[PDB]
Amino acid sequence: MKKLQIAVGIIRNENNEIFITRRAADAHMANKLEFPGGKIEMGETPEQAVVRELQEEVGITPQHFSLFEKLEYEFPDRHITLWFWLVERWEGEPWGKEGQPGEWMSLVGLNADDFPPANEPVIAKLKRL
Repeated sequence: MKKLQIAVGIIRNENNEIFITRRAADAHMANKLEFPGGKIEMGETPEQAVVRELQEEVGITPQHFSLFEKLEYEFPDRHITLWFWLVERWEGEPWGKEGQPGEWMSLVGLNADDFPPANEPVIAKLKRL
């Protein structure tokens, strides 16, 4: 029964590829991916937090960005909150997670198919991404 809030940031440039995250060398059946993230307790707002996590993570420069749509979840007795701010383009290796590598996937518009069930509120929008 505690409040948990993370802070992730996805990147997308080159042509239409994102720096997402997938099963490095594990997973059981089918492929599964998710969104980066780390923590949102060092910022005071939904921007000060990531905005500063911009250079305080990987250190890109022309990583223009904006807010797409943050979702909200709730467990049988817990509180799962997360944010979804997609960027547009940068010059350098982007950041996001820490124990997760991540990779530049080039498809067209990620959908809920490759996105494991649990992020329907935002993935639904990324469907036409």
